[PDB]
Amino acid sequence: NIKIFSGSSHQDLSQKIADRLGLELGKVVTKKFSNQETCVEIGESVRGEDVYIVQSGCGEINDNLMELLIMINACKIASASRVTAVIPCFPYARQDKKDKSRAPISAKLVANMLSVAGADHIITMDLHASPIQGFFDIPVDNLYAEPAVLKWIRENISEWRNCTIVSPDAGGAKRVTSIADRLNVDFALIHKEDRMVLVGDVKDRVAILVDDMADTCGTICHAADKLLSAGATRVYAILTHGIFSGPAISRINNACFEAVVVTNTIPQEDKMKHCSKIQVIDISMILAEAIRRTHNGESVSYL
Amino acid sequence: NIKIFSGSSHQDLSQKIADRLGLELGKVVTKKFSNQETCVEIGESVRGEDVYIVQSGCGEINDNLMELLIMINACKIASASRVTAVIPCFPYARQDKKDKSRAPISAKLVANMLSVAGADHIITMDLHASPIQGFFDIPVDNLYAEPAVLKWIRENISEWRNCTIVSPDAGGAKRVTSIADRLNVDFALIHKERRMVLVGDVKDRVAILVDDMADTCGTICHAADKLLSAGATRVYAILTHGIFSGPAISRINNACFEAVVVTNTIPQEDKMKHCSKIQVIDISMILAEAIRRTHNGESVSYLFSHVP
Amino acid sequence: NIKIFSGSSHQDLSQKIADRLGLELGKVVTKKFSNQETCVEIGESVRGEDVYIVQSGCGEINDNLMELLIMINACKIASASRVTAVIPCFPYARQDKKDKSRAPISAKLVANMLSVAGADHIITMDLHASPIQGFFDIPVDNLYAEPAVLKWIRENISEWRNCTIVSPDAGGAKRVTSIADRLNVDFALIHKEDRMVLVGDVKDRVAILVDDMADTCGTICHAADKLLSAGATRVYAILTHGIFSGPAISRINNACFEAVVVTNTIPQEDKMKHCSKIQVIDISMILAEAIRRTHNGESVSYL
Amino acid sequence: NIKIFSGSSHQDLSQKIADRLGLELGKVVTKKFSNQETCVEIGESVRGEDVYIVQSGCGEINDNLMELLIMINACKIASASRVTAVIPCFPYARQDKKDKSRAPISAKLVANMLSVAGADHIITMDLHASPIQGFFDIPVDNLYAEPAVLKWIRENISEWRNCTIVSPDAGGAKRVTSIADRLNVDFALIHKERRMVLVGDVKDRVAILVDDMADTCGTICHAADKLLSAGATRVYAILTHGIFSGPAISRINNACFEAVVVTNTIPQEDKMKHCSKIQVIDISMILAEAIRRTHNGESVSYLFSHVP
Amino acid sequence: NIKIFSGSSHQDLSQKIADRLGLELGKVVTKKFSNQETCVEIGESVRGEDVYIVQSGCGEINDNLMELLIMINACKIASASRVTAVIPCFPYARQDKKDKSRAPISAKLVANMLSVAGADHIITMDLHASPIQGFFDIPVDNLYAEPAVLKWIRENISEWRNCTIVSPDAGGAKRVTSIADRLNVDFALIHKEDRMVLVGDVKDRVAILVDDMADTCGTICHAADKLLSAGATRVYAILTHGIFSGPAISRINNACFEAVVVTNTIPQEDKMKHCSKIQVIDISMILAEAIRRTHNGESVSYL
Amino acid sequence: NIKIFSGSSHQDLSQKIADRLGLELGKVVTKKFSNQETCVEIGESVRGEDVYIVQSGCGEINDNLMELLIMINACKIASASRVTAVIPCFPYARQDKKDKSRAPISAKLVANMLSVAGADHIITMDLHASPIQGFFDIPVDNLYAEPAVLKWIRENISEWRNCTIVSPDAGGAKRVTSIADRLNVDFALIHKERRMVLVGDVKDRVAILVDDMADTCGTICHAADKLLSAGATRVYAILTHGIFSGPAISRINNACFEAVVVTNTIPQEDKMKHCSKIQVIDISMILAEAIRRTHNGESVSYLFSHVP
Repeated sequence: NIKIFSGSSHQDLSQKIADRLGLELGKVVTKKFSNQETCVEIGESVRGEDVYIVQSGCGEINDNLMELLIMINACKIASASRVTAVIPCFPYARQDKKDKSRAPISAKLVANMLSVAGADHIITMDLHASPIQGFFDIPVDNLYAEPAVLKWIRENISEWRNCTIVSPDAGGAKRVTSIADRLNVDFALIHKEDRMVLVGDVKDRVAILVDDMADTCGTICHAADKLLSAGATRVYAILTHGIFSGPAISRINNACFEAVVVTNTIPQEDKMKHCSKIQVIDISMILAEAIRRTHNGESVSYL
Repeated sequence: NIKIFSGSSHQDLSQKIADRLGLELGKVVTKKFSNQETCVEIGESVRGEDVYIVQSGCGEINDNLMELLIMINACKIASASRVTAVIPCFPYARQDKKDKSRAPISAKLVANMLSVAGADHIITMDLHASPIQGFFDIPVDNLYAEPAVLKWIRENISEWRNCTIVSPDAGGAKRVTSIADRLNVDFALIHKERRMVLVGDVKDRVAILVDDMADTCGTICHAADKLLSAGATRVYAILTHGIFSGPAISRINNACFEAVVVTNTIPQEDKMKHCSKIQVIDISMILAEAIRRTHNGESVSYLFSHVP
Repeated sequence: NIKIFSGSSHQDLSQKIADRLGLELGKVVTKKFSNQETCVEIGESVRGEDVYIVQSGCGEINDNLMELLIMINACKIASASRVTAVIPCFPYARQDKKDKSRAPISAKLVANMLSVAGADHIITMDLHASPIQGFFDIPVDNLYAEPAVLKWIRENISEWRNCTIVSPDAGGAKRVTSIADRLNVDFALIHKEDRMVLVGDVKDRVAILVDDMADTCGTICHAADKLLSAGATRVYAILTHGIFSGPAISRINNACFEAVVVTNTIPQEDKMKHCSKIQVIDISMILAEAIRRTHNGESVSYL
Repeated sequence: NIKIFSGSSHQDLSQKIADRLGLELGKVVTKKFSNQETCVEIGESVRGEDVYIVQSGCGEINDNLMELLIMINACKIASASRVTAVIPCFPYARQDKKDKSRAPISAKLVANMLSVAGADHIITMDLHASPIQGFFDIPVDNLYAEPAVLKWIRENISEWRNCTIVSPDAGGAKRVTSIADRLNVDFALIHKERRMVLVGDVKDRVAILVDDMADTCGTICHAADKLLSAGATRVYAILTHGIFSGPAISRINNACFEAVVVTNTIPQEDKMKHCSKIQVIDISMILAEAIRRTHNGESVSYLFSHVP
Repeated sequence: NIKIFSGSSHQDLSQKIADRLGLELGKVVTKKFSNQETCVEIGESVRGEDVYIVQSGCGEINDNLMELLIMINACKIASASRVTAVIPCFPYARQDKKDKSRAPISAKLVANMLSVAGADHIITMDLHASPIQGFFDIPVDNLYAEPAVLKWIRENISEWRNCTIVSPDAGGAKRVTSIADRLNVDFALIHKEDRMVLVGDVKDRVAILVDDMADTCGTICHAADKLLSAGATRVYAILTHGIFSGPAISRINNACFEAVVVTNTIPQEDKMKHCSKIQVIDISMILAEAIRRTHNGESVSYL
Repeated sequence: NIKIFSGSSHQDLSQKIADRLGLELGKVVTKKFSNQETCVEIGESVRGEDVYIVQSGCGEINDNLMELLIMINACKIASASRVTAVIPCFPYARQDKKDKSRAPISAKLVANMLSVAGADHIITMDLHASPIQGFFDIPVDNLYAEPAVLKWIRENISEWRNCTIVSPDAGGAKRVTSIADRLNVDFALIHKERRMVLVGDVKDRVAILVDDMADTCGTICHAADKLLSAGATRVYAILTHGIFSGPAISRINNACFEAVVVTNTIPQEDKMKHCSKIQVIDISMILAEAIRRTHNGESVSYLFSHVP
């Protein structure tokens, strides 16, 4: 009854999920015309089946979006019983408000686009902001990296019991306080004035920069510099969604971090090779467990 | 062309907005069925008219929301050209994410209800979480009370050049930082773990608590003690939406605030008889300016930093 | 597979339904913030389940509506397989037309609101007017009190075989003729001119005022006075939905009725104590039987 | 700005309405594919124009409805500003509730079909059941023929001050009572059990049967006998929509009516050649006034008691 | 679980389908009021059932459309689990574009109408043009007469291996080339200038006019005349959907055709009697097989 | 009232259209997040304005489509009166039917995406398959490049009175026949079986290949050889949309075309540096005329046979 397809050139998260549920990825012919046009063909019957599509991540976010949507549509009009988008890293997630601008709410657009394409259900992990669940009318099961992040800090940072979790921006206070509370450590927060400012006890104690995602690393790199000026013993970088394009990769190595943790929502294989301090948290079991429980009607709230 | 209406019998902000535009409020025949059903009649044509309905700060949120929905419908099926719901204090705004609970996202529900009732446009002020514009498909104008607040601090607080803007929770950091920056001053941040912890310098500085709303004032009072504990000279509380239900008035009067400042999105006339500390920023002109501009197609974003 | 929640402070109709199907009401935490805001939390997994919500009836119709809608939404975005609103007394049912006014069609609003909230199906009893089924695009199963009303008249009114069923208004002719036809008795009808008018043989015969609902009782009380002036032996009052607020309760006792029948669509417990002539028809078996048959795909048309 | 069109070839009411507004009917190229498919062409731009399409009383309801739907679509995808379907006699109106049967609510279906075809507005007259405005989300103007009827009774019936307004069924009580009250006279009510039973005094009074429509006239003729049986001096029948299909003309001519009065929502030109009793109230001005007002944004509710 | 209703006076295709699946057509009371108004009543419970409606074809296309839609709606609001429209001959299919006119896209209207009425799925055969699948948001399973047409040409036309398949219009090139390719024969095409023009080798070889549908036959009759002037040995006429109204019937007999093949998407029984050269391809097994496989979640792509 | 915007940085057709209407392009602040996310800002009010957004021929179709969608949304939630997406070359148009495959109908998907993003209207040119207007519910204006093509043939080809209009495939017959008829000349038809087969006379005639687009030019080059094989004097290729990706420029330069003619729906400035054969029909005036007319409510269908 259950069927899993991968949505890209990228099949390393998708294949990991299918193995854990004892399945083979669905047979799909995906091609790109010389004029950049995406061609997708479901090479099997998905009729009456419970279909799951895991998004790709070749670095290009529009191509990945379009193939995601094309696949959901291809499956819907082929009488799939239910289509879920399994999108650990929600595209355009930053654009969830106008921000004192004539700016799009692109997160709401993408939700409208996922809905109109045919999606009946969304599985995602650690949304930038949580109200993006409210952009959909369909059920959204948003998973948390929180348990997986906490487990790493406890098992890798030795001097954690008296460390400090730090937000790289103003709009990250909620997330770092929560991480701090569970570990009974202190928290701090950075705000770029541009001169950077720090608020919270960081002197002679392990500092861990936890954030949802870093693109150019420009913010998180200067965040490490500041923390070291403020006298933190050592510094870390936890980034659930690791986009890491352009100057980021090199910026991290010239940076002082003892370790830079990520989750394989975006494949670090080619970049782990160009940076040794990086470590990946496997989020496939969490995604596989959330697919089985969704298909069986079992509680995902435990996860 | 323009036509303003009010909800229930709490017609003060509506009248204030109506006054500033040189208009009368439109006639509504509205009593409640002893059954608790609301009956509305629109006592005049709205055919091809640019209608504005102002949500009433009476005090029963489900009654108010229902009446606002009923009036939006009445005008839409009476062939109004456009119905704009002017909702200074957006109901159920605090319920905008499931929050690792199995809860409804009530903000989205109210957004869907407003939409199907026939609403074409939204005018609102300082959404608890701004991302609520994303809960609609029709355009939303989210007005900032920030400018009006900054103007109040500059003239009512002498030590404003050296004060500290404080967030009572961790979800108000993006709000306190931007205010501190426009005044070019320090910011602080209180986080209640469940004890309050403060991060940022407030020693020998006036501290100004900034929030979107105050409801039982439990948090804002324990934050006043905390700030004065940490070396704050004096504590101000500034709220956009002042609900002050339950023990809040008892919370405010015994609290060590110099002053508690609220806009008149929720009426404060009675609450100032029982509480001297409460001062009111008049927002009616910002709302009036927003309606005028929406009608003439002129820039509403001009209000986002500039008090009319 | 089947799950039943109650929608209010009111759990006397809801618990009766759950007992009859051998169930416990679902665990739900409902709270009202000091600023009258409703907070609802489904304290269990409703995923893959066939969910039924029975509306509350603490006298307040907006609060009951909002919690009804909040619960349907809470269940829908928590991947409930199907949500039904079990609303014996359809809110705002009177407002099903403009009536030569710039008035809302609030019954259509409420239907739009129930739909947009997530409802897939509606169970209701004796709608004010029947076209309210046509306000929805989802299936509506409207049950009839008619069999339960007829059974009472036969088993309680001794001199029924030659009685007269009377409509308190002009727009009730259809309902009273039907009740009269099934019992092979005569019918009559009242119309307020305000001076009241009567049409139909009522002299020296049992009179039974049958209506869908009475709020202030103002109409139905003066209807009893008129019938007694026109010389009816004794007078009754059948009101499926008993709202009975404000002056109504006292108006009924100073009224001449031998009995005032209702159905427990709205709880009379506290008011039966303040009026002895009242009798309640239990509509729980009809609602419970209509839930089981809806869940099993069995015919409800028999009911 | 205004642009009126007609359906099929039954272009009399359309022309009458067009005449009263000083307009020509818009060019439509419309023949039927021998296959029974309808082909419509709009022989002119409607771009940014306020379009009105009048449903034709030709006589084949599914053909008429389809053509009305096709024309609404053509205008909408030709960038009309607004398309209003003017449907004097609303099709499938008698199917508005399931009725303890497993039947479709056809009224709602026609309402959904009109809506998705692209209709922005509805102008109609005396809906069999009024609650059909509730079957739409777009605004509906339900016109009353009542005023025109009352004016007809006052001048054509001398005994009107002492007559009795009769409902032929039990679903027409809310219609006969309101008419009786405006004339300040008695009302009666016939109920066919399945025999007719009459309640209310009609002795030595002119009796006036009032209905929304007449179709085979079975009911209205057995009601005429019944009334004269009960002591009625003479019987009139007044209908808003006069369909008169099947044996109705044979029913009318042998029936003891003094006169059978119908509006021209359904054409009566041929039916008066074969039946002398039939008199026509012209409704074209009420419809013309309704279109004019809808265009200028003036009060249409003025027509609800006042004949233009 | 499966239920089949016929949508008209016409029950010869519908009954053939039900027999092949071992079923009886659903009990339905359909009536037409003296004012041409359609009355339909589902004389049984369709609750929780997988419902299929096969359209009628009494020659009238609006009456058939309205009863089709009325039945889909009647079933949807009676809690049918799934409603499919089985419409071998898609109504208004010609009107799929404006054609340099202010013309309706009536095919899109009808799709909107089928959707809004309640349909969840469409089964159809050899659409005029294929993008009509794209007019729906629901799944559309469009079947092909191609295999059934090819089988007839091979088994009835003796000299086929060197014949020529001819399009009666310009917008039929795609269809005839495909038929020609599968049989390894040549193709030709006619275009009315009105003087007719021919392009493609037709001399002294069997000619077969293949088209989707002919109404007045005006085009296809003159197409036969031209082909005979151009010197084709014998001429045929393959028309999947045989509408054949007005002058068509007589035009075919005065025409020179050796045979005129059709499919019983539109009943030829009364007209086969008025023309002997006509032969019908039975499309009931294809429709019955497509219903069973849709209901069981099996592949229809094989068909 | 009118306001034109462009996509990405390919602002040539937008400027050309803007020039012909005596307007500047509206300010857009648009860089791409190194993450490949597009960020758009509308650097001016669009409140109550008739907005037009021109899809950019930059070359990355999913980026272009996304940016077009993002800009449509930005304008809609900034209370524009109307947003019209001007899409000369409609993306994913070749995917309009499943084609006995289990494929998406991408045309409909793009149509749904444009619709929910907030589009009120579509202006496009020569849809690969025209039936794409049927994929929308909002009005679509499908412009013909046909007139501009016919004008090009009449003046650039001397032998046009005796030429042959050729379809490179079998899906272009309804396009080549109508063109041949307006010039009153012969038509031909190439069908690649998978070898090309030609039907129709081309002996000692100039042959003109007519298509909706050219992409790798595989087909159009093998059709040129085929035509010259069959006795064609010389071969022209005329395309509305000239994409020329992959080996097309190598395909064109070695091919026996006299000339390859394209409209400027997709920019050709660079492609003419590398290929002399390529000539450009300017379509900007047809698009400018179409926008002007859409704004003033004047007939756009006038463009369907007549070059402005």
